[PDB]
Amino acid sequence: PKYREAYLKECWPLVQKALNEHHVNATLDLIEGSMTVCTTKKTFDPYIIIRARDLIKLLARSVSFEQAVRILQDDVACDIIKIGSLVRNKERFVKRRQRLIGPKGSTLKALELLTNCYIMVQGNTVSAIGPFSGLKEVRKVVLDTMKNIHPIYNIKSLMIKRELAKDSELRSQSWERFLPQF
Amino acid sequence: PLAKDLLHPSPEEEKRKHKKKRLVQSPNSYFMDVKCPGCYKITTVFSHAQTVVLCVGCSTVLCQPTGGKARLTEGCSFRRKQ
Amino acid sequence: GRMHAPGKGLSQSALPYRRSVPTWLKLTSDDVKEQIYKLAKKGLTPSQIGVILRDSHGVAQVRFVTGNKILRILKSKGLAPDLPEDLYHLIKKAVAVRKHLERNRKDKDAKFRLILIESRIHRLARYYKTKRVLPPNWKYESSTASALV
Amino acid sequence: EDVQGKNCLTNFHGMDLTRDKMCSMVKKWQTMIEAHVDVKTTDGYLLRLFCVGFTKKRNNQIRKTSYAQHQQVRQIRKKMMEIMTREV
Amino acid sequence: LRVEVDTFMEAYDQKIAEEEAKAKEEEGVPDEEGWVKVTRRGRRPVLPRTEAASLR
Amino acid sequence: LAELLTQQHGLQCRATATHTDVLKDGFVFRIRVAYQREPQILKEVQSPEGMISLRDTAASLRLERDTRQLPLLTSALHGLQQQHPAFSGVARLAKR
Amino acid sequence: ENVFGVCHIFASFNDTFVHVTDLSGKETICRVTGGMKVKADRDESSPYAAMLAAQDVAQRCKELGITALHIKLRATGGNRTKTPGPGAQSALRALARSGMKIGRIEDVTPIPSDST
RNA sequence: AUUAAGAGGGACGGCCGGGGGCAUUCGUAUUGCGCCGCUAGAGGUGAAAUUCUUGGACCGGCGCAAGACGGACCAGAGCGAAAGCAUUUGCCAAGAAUGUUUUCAUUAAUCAAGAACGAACCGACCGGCGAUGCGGCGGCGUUAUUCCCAUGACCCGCCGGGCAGCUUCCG
Ligand SMILES: [Mg+2]
Ligand SMILES: [Mg+2]
Ligand SMILES: [Mg+2]
Ligand SMILES: [Mg+2]
Ligand SMILES: [Mg+2]
Ligand SMILES: [Mg+2]
Ligand SMILES: [Zn+2]
Repeated sequence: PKYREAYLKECWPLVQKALNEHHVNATLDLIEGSMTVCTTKKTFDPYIIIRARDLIKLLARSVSFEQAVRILQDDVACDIIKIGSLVRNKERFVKRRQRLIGPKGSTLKALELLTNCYIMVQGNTVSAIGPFSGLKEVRKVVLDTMKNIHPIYNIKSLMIKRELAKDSELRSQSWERFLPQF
Repeated sequence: PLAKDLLHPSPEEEKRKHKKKRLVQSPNSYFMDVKCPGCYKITTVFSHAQTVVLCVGCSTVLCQPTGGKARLTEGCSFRRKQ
Repeated sequence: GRMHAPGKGLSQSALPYRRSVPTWLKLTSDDVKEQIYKLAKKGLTPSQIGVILRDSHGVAQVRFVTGNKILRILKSKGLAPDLPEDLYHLIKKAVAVRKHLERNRKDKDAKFRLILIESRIHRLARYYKTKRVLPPNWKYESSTASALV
Repeated sequence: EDVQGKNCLTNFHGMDLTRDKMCSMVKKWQTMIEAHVDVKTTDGYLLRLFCVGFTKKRNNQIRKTSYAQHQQVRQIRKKMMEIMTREV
Repeated sequence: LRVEVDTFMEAYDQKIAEEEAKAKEEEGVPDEEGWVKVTRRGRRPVLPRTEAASLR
Repeated sequence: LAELLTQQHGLQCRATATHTDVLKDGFVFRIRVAYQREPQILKEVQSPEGMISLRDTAASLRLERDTRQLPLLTSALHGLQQQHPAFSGVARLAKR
Repeated sequence: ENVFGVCHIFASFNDTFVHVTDLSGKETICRVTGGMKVKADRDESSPYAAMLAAQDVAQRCKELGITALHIKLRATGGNRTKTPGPGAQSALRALARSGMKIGRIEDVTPIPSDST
């Protein structure tokens, strides 16, 4: 978007430095308003361009530079979730989006700590980065809030799932009873 | 606001206002004399015409009605009247 | 302040202060009258007759040149319309909507627009009865309206 | 279409544009016009062609939006159908 | 052949340019008896003087 | 066209004011370059009364035939030979 | 020259599939999943399981003369995630370790346009 | 009786709009079916368990059928009395505003009763500044160009009626 043009301009020298370590080129096209990433002949790792594609997409979603390049490490993955199509009404969409962040950002931060993933809400997309198991949980909970089920249920559900994990016994046994019921 | 005298508006002020909002209403349309090519007979045409104007002598199409001022044909010569 | 539209339009004609005919006008009062008669014999409404005179013959206002309005001139010669022009145009619109509405059962909007047109027809009909233009027995009927116009 | 002893002989079957290139052109502050036609060639081949275009911002333009009205879009669309039809 | 083609093209262009330069001076500028000539070079579109347009 | 053809592919090309003759693989082809609006320009006839009209002309009709009508029939009959291989023999015997 | 193939890598969170076909994609050369190599349901989508899956396919292509591959990375798509699974990286990496030449890579994850 | 209201009604002019009705058409996704290739599993979870599979499940390819839906472009933009309205083309009727030196001449406003339709701080508080959508007027320059179809795109000034902001003034 246009509002992201300004930020990218000063932080472009840094990302080209980061990509040059893996010999992948990038270009910030001001006229077209586009970011383009392409490999070279010096590159030896085929999968880094797929990781390079993810980095430019996160920056277009206003994700900060420090968190954005973090996914270049193999241990970290990423997932962008589009929530605009869920609700036709704009007023309902705004209200439920505000429920997700919660008071003072508490519910967002509580989800961030439990999931051990960095989550940012911007426009009609929510960007999450972290371990693969974590990204699965974020998509389950974030999509659920748009379906008119309160976030506090899933956050409290995640906490109870966490406490049972430390317990070595009854791991095989089902957790349906222990999970809270309406 | 800038001070304006309601009794004596300047000529550029009253030309700029809406025709109904002046001190005295005055339309912005006018009548003109047109001379068609082919025969040099003179025809009087209203500026904001709503119907196609044909020469009496040679029956040539002079103007075409539009949303606002009528558009004249190419090669014609027009004179504002009065 | 349109009756059925919330917006308030201001587009209208603004007559000049001068009521005198221009010097360039080479047509006389008698000459204009026969042009009115010929246009009426062609089958043109008085509103349309004034438009033709304005566009081609430079007749800005028939009332200022001949001293009489167009409709009053036509009545004197005997070319009097059966029904008032505004009333006749309104009845003509109602028939066209009703004819379309018979072939389109689900057109709710045409049903709603038909009510507004009939409301203006009833209001204007009562006013003309007061002015004795119409006899005090004329009624507007949907079946009769087609035969009326 | 035919095999001639370890030589598969092929013919044109269709054409398509890549996903990334298609996504890149579709911008946010412009209007896109699309049309489709069904045209038969001289040798009997019947084709369906899809065309897409985007409005262009002028160099000296100051208005941020470059939007085309509905009738202009249809006029643009009508020309697109005629050109593809006549050229096949 | 090239010289004659160049020479004919070299001769042709100033005549177009001279007409354009003359037309731009004559655009607007009502003459005596106050006649103003309708041209394609104004900002108001005008009806072309062609038979096809007249029939339309 | 003749200058570029002989430089990029080494073909014998002769330039004429109406056509270009090109020798390739023992065959001689005559290349004519046409302009789309040229028949329209030939139809411009300014009338004495003061109106510019469009009327068909023998020169205008001839150019439309050589550049537009003739290629269509040549392409149309070429496809017909594909369905009916015996069309070529009948037509040539008819001319003979 | 190089004999080319098309390699389909479906990478779900539950399981990882590596599948190699010809250029037209109609004739199947070799297909190994994560379940064939590890005898546990926890580790079927684990990166180690995918690495074994890639190694078995890569050596199979060698005896057939196949030297280079085109790659189609695909996620579960649809209403579900559009992120490649954990097995995607290791199986991709192991294919290059065996000496298989890498052509073009492309994501063929089915992306819906109208939400259900 | 006169005028022809910055009262109202009607006609006329070119445009404009996810406004309404009838037909028509295209697009992926998903699901099911048919055939070809391959062979032990596929799915789901926190871990599992219901289920599907050697009469071939899942995956890869080709084609067919069905039900929804109309992204991105999509804006605090537009339209409609409100509820509401988004692929293409053809047809039917309607409407707002603008333009008008056209016509009638007080025909008007608000309203219990009654009728049509109906998802699932405060007050008509004079103004100003920027944009934005439509119509019109005027203009130094660029950019295309008109067999039919078509006469525009951009910049600047100005006039109205709208969707909204930031501000002031009065009770
Ligand atoms: Mg009006
Ligand atoms: Mg009035
Ligand atoms: Mg109208
Ligand atoms: Mg229309
Ligand atoms: Mg419409
Ligand atoms: Mg405008
Ligand atoms: Zn004449």
